[PDB]
Amino acid sequence: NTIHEFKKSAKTTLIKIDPALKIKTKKVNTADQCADRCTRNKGLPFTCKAFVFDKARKQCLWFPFNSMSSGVKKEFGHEFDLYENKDYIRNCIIGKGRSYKGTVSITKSGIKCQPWSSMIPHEHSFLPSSYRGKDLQENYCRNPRGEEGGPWCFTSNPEVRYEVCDIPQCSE
Amino acid sequence: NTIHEFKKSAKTTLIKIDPALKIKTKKVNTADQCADRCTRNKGLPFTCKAFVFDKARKQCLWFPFNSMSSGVKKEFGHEFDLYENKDYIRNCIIGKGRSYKGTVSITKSGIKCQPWSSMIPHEHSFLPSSYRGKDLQENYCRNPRGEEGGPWCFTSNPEVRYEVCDIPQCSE
Repeated sequence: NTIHEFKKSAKTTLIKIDPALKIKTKKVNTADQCADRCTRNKGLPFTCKAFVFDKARKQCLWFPFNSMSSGVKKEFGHEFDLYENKDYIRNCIIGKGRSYKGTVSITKSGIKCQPWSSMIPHEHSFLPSSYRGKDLQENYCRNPRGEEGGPWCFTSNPEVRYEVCDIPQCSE
Repeated sequence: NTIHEFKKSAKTTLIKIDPALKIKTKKVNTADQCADRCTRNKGLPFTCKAFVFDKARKQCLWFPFNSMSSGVKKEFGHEFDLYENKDYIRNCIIGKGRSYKGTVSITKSGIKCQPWSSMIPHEHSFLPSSYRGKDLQENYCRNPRGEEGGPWCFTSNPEVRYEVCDIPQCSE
C-alpha cells in the first residue's frame, strides 16, 4: 500500500544542516511500513513530508521536510532510499519551469515519457550526470535548459522524438 | 489499485461546454479500471487530469481537465463519481490560501484532521452550506474565512480543537 504515492529516489537520504528540524525513527520489516505510517502521519510530532528507508538496518527515517527543504541536503548511500510525499513537491510551474521537480511523465498528447538515462527509442545528450541538479531522473518531464515551452521529455513513441508536457502555471 | 491517489467527489461530474477538448469514454466493470487507465494514461490522446465513473452505465469518462479547468462546470448525479488527479490540483498556497483545494488532512503537529461534517470530537459551525465554494469536504485543511494562519482544521485529538496545517507557499 501507499508506497506508490511517493516519489522514490534510489540510493539517497537527507542531512539536516539545521539542528533544529525534528526527526523520528524506528526499525521495521519493509519500507511499506515506513510509507504506511507516513501517509497516515500516525505517531509523528510533525507532518511527514518524506521518509528514508535504511535497508541495511531496516529502519525508517520520517522527516518534516524533503529534498527541497532548506537546511537540508541530499547525499548518496547504497543502503538508502528516499521517498518524498507528493503533496509537498510543487506540482505547478512558475513561468518556464526550470525548477519543476514534480513527477508528471506524460506529453500533452498523452505519450509516456522516455527515461532520461535511456537512449531508446531516442538517442540524446541529456544525462543527469551532465545535468546535475536539474533532476533528470526516471522519465519525469523536465526543462533542464529553462527554454520557452517549459517542461518536456523524450517520448517513448519512436515517431515522436520529444514533446512538451501539460503542466499548469501556479498563477492559475 | 490507484483510485486512492484521486481526490473523489461523490455524486459529481463535469460538463465540457467547449468542443475544443475531447472526452474519451468506455463501458467498464469497476471504477478502478478507470483509475488505472487514467494513472497509466494508457490509450489516451491527452493528459488524464480527472475521470468520472458512471455507476449506472458502468463506463469511464476520462477528461484532459478538471473542475478547476476554465471551460467546464460540475453537477450533481446520483450515478456519478468525480476523481480528480492530484497532480493537477495545485498543492501550494498563495498568501492565506483562501482557495486551497488540496487534500492535505494533517496538522502541523501531525494530528489527523476531523471531518468538517462531523461535530465530534469538536462541535462547530463550519458547514459546507455556510461556506459553499470553500470546498469543506472530507477532512481537508482549509481556510474558509481567508484568515491569517492559512489552512487549518479541527483535529481528531479531543484535547486539541483545531490547528493550522503546514502547507507550502507557491513562492518558496
